[PDB]
Amino acid sequence: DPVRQYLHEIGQVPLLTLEEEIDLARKVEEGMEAIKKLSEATGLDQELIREVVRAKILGTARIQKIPGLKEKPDPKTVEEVDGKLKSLPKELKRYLHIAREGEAARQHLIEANLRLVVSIAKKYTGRGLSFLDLIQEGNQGLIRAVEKFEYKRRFKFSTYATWWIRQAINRAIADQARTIRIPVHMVETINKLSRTARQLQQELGREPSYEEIAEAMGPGWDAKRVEETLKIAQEPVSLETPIGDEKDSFYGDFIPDENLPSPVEAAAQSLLSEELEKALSKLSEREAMVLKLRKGLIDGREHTLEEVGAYFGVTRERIRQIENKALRKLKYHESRTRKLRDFLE
Amino acid sequence: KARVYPFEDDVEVTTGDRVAPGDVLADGGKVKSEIYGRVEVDLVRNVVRVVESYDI
DNA sequence: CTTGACAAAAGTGTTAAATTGTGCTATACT
Repeated sequence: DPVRQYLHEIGQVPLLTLEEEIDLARKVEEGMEAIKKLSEATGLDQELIREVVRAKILGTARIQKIPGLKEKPDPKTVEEVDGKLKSLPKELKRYLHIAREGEAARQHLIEANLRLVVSIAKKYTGRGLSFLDLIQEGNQGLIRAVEKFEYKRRFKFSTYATWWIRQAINRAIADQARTIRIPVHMVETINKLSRTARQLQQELGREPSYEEIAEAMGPGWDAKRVEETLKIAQEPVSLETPIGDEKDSFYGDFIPDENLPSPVEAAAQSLLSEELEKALSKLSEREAMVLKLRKGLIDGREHTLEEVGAYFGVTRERIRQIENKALRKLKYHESRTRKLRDFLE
Repeated sequence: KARVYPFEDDVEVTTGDRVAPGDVLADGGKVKSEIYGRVEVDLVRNVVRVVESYDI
């Protein structure tokens, strides 16, 4: 059981007393301001030196080689900035150390409040997303809450954290739970719809109609709109969904293929092309060529008027008269043979 | 569990890396760690701590 | 086979509406 594993793993790392909390926050902010001061030192960006320090902290070679096969070279752009930051006087140096310690503090803080996140994610199940996924989204929301936190406001970090964890988990339901992608706006919309529907179903004693629920939704809401949003809200169906009491049948294998031509269809198209080819041959050579230039029987494209006139060297009007005439001659011979009178669907 | 090494002038080593007995600690070769272990540079006490562990 | 005159159809470039993606909130809460 993975849940047991992770829960025990975070059960290992203890909580944090107010002293520890405030001290860690302090050390973090000191670290960041140290990074900024180092940005005024060597003249490089904050996140640059930050990610370098991380690369010296949360693992040696493992931060670089696998966030995908290509990021920032190990011996080259990492180590040269490292050595460049190495070559500074005493104050900037002590600030380097301070920065590193800040990073570590950030990590620990993150852990205790991972326990917190686990509580919050424990609140949110039923999703359309699994428990551990909830935990992890909440954990990212936790790293996020840690980054922007300010201890000077003298508030317990737990509250600020909770808000961020919650919003992160909601970002999960919005971005995940449904097989098809439904963006945030209509997710919230659907939620409001269902909520209100529940409310007036409680009131009226029965399910509503699109009209009354639309009116209960306020302005801009009609029957068609709630019907449409409800049409989007519905989920796909599993192809493996069992049909009947039989164990030999699925739902998906009862689905026909209209994308693929049936033998009768291929034969139909064949006979059409052939019979049309033979019914074409009784025309004059030029008019037939013109026709099959118009139809796409040559390159598949449609050569207009002027194009045909350009290829045969004549005017476009002549081409027009030509094709009309062809059409009527085919009218005669087809009025006779009745071979092509079909294919009329 | 550790061995303490107070310094004076800056430091060569940084928090978290690896040192072997005889390797150079702070003050330009003034103090060396005689023991295998991870090294932590402490600002407040102005000291270099070597906690014995193997880099494994 | 030809030409010129015309509108309907299909194009082409700037704008408005709605659409979607991203971030944020501080009693405390593990």
